[PDB]
Amino acid sequence: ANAFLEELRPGSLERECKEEQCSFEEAREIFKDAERTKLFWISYSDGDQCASSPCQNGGSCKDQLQSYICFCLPAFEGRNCETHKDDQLICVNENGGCEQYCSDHTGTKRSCRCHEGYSLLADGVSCTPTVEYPCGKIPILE
Amino acid sequence: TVAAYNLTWKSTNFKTILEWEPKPVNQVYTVQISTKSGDWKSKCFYTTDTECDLTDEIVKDVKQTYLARVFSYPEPLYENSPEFTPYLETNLGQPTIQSFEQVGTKVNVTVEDERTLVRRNNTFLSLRDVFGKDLIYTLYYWKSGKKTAKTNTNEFLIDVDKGENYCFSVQAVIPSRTVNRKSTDSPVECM
Amino acid sequence: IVGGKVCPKGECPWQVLLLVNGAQLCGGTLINTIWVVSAAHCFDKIKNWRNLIAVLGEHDLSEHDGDEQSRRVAQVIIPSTYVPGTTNHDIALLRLHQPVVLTDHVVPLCLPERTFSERTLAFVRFSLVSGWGQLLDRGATALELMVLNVPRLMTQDCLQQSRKVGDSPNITEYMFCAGYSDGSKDSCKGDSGGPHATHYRGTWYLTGIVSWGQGCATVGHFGVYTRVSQYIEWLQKLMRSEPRPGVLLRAPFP
Ligand SMILES: CCS(=O)(=O)N[C@H](Cc1c[nH]c2ccccc12)C(=O)N[C@@H](CCC(N)=O)C(=O)NCc1ccc(C(=N)N)cc1
Ligand SMILES: *[C@@H]1O[C@H](CO)[C@@H](O)[C@H](O)[C@H]1O
Ligand SMILES: *[C@@H]1O[C@@H](C)[C@@H](O)[C@@H](O)[C@@H]1O
Ligand SMILES: [Ca+2]
Ligand SMILES: [Ca+2]
Ligand SMILES: [Ca+2]
Ligand SMILES: [Ca+2]
Ligand SMILES: [Ca+2]
Ligand SMILES: [Ca+2]
Ligand SMILES: [Ca+2]
Ligand SMILES: [Ca+2]
Ligand SMILES: [Ca+2]
Repeated sequence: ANAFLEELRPGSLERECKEEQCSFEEAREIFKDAERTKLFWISYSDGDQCASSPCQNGGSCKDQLQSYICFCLPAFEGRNCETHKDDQLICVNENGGCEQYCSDHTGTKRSCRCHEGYSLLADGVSCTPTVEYPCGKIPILE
Repeated sequence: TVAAYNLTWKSTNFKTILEWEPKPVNQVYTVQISTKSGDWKSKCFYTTDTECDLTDEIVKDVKQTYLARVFSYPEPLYENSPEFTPYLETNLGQPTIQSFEQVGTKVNVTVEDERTLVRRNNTFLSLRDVFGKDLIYTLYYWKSGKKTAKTNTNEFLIDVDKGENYCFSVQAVIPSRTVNRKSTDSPVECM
Repeated sequence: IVGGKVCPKGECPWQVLLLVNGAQLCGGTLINTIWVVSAAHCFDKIKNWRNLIAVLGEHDLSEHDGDEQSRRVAQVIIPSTYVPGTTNHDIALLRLHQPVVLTDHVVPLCLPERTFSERTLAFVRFSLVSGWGQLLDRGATALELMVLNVPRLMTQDCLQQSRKVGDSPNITEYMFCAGYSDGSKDSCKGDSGGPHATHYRGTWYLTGIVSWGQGCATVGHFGVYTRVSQYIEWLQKLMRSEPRPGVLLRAPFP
């Protein structure tokens, strides 16, 4: 920034761009060279895209040139960590964790089922055989 | 419905997002990703967005080659994406000079070993942890005349004229790479 | 099977051997003690409908052991929409005259529910195909039951990744491709009717039937299998129906 007469003093990166915001011209007077000034200005004037605090659910924002990167907590994902990994318990998603059959239920939670010759265990997801020779199982390997 | 098109990978330091067109109108999407010999896994179920974060999936093995496809809903219409090999294609993020101390006629320039999205034992691995020897850093400095240096670590030890002041800038680089071999230049720092 | 390996005796317990007049005819799949799923085209030229035999617990066609069980096929049900000599709706449900005994070497493959199959099983990359079919296109059949692990493809990819031919049959919604296009691995003619079995979380399911393709293991082409998910309702309703007078029965589809 420029104040009364300060421009009489030689350029200073610290006093002009660090302790204050310096325009391109002020930066140019410090670095002189064209390429040098440009190499400096690209980052100096890019602006911290993490200022908006875009990373949701306790994620961490890492600033980049004209963009950011969100590192999310284990239970989260998505560009801005907006996706709840725990809110994906639907049948199309890995068969809903069900060992055999999956049935969706709007408003509640999906339920699991089993093929004839099997019964749903107490965990509500696994199936165990209720006959000596259930379908789909290979005896000499069981 | 219309099949998605222009499927593109946007990945930096392994944060990997699949984008496509067009802005959905009366149609939703569901994405599937996999390795050539693995099962298809669905992601971003019935989203109206034209993007899908696949980071958690690709960091499981950044050296595998992945293929994704976008289904369109009003077998369903879909479009395959370009293959994506994280290790060979994820852009190197902009570096950050962590510091530099002068010791007589020499200066030690240290480069911050930034973290990536690759998890490991409840932590985030650094660019070094992931690329190991494949990663080097290049320095582009000048006596405040161009000068450059290279290191296989995260630090540069160079000579300097007593009294004079220097400015520094670094880049992350994976020499073996063919595409996205270099990161953008870091912010400029001067002593 | 071209490019596969022997299925260790007992590890393909639902595989069925179909014979006509004591001659090898086709493969098939047991889905319960009384019903067998096979391919409709396996019956295009049958004349002696009373001489159809289904053998379970088979393995080595050159040695007899106690795991073998033979049953007369009392009924062959085919969709009214299937046309002999063609490829669509290539499926058949066979009722055995007497139920087979379930043992360590004779077990049924699971017929899954429709949505489970379409939504989950259809996306399991690999599945097993087996039979005593030709080891090479136009070659001799196998003495020991062979098995092959093949990758499945969505039809759009099959078409795009295949060599367009003059008058090849269309790949309908009642079909799906699986295998390799480099000419190394595939099922073959004598394997027809055999199962395309999918392993999912500890259990094997019936997802396909060896149906057709351009020759066997032909460069630029994949094997085509009947998409069983489309016939789940059709099959279940028929398994609850009363036996008919004659052997051959054409039932409406849907
Ligand atoms: C090319 C003649 S062919 O090789 O016999 N293919 C025809 C289809 C067929 C007929 N015309 C065509 C033109 C271009 C490509 C395919 C075909 C074909 O496959 N016809 C059916 C019988 C049709 C009937 N109802 O009688 C047949 O041979 N099925 C047995 C079979 C099983 C597995 C595979 C395999 N996995 N590989 C191949 C064949
Ligand atoms: C924070 O700033 C970035 C700049 O790109 C913007 O994209 C986010 O939406 C905002 O939260
Ligand atoms: C940044 O990373 C995220 C995942 C959380 O661990 C935050 O606490 C941290 O600041
Ligand atoms: Ca000033
Ligand atoms: Ca000034
Ligand atoms: Ca100035
Ligand atoms: Ca100061
Ligand atoms: Ca000031
Ligand atoms: Ca000026
Ligand atoms: Ca000025
Ligand atoms: Ca920035
Ligand atoms: Ca035998």
